[PDB]
Amino acid sequence: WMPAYACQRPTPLTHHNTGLSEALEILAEAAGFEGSEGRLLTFCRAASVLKALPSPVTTLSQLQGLPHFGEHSSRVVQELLEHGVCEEVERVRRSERYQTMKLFTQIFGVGVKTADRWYREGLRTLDDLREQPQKLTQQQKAGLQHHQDLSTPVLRSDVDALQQVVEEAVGQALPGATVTLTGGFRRGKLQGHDVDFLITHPKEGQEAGLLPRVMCRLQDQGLILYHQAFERSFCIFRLPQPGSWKAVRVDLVVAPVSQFPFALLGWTGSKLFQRELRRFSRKEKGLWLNSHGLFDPEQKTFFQAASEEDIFRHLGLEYLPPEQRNA
DNA sequence: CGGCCTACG
DNA sequence: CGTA
DNA sequence: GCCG
Ligand SMILES: [Ca+2]
Ligand SMILES: [Ca+2]
Ligand code: NA
Repeated sequence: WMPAYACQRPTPLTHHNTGLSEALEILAEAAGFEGSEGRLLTFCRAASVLKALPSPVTTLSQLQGLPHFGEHSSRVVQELLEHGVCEEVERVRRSERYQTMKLFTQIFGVGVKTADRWYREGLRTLDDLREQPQKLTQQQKAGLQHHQDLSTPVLRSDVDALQQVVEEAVGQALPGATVTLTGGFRRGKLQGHDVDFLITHPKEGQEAGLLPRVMCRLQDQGLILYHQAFERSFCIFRLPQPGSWKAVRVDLVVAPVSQFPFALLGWTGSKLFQRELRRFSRKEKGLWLNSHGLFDPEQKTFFQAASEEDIFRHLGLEYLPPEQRNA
């Protein structure tokens, strides 16, 4: 019954199997740290399947037939049901390698490959990295400098204040341009690690050159701690707070209005939902999906979409609102 | 056996 | 590589 | 790790 792709089923923000899904997601993260994206994907998919179930899993029987559950994922759930812990998960959680790779990869500018090299070189703490600034890109230096603030969850009050200052800079740069909140907050999350905004203009072509003008205006008002023709900017903002300020990660994306439904769909996520949707598009429908469009490679044409709904329909999928894309 | 999302900075 |  |  349960469809195999995450884009074929609603996944709400609040679900009934958090304990099991979190354990599988530890194994997925660990698989990524060891360089097996395939195992990561399977463990992520299996966790997502549990998020889409209508009720708590209490019996191994209830896993029968579910997609992406084989011997390994089923054994993990079995142990959790019988004993409340899975030895493999606990061994991973308590391992120095897992703990350090999680610490390093959570830095803005550091991924698995970089963290692994630092691990192999003996480094273990943020202080170790600060001790060796020559080994850091400018992006990594900013990530490390603002790490404490960037580890603090971004809340809705932060989003509203940020949207206001982004709208003001955007309006100064180009009358009639619009700002749309995307990412997890658009899916209904109450917190996030960053805020995502999608910027366009109703007249095709007027948005050319917009993002540099927006960034200059934000930087002139003292709002930019880090950034850097371009159409995406992964920034750190200096967000005013009562009597002070805190650093907040902000992503800005500019798209022409012809691409806006594709950009909105891509940037609203979740990350697993969108990878699954792009996989479905290519493997099941023979069409190539990205944040710019949906391409038929045999006719060499792009699908004209006015809404996210149009895209789902052209893929033969029942429409899912953003709050049901929490795969 | 091999595939596993995508492309910009 | 990083965004992730 | 799971699946086409
Ligand atoms: Ca986000
Ligand atoms: Ca983001
Ligand atoms: Na990172």
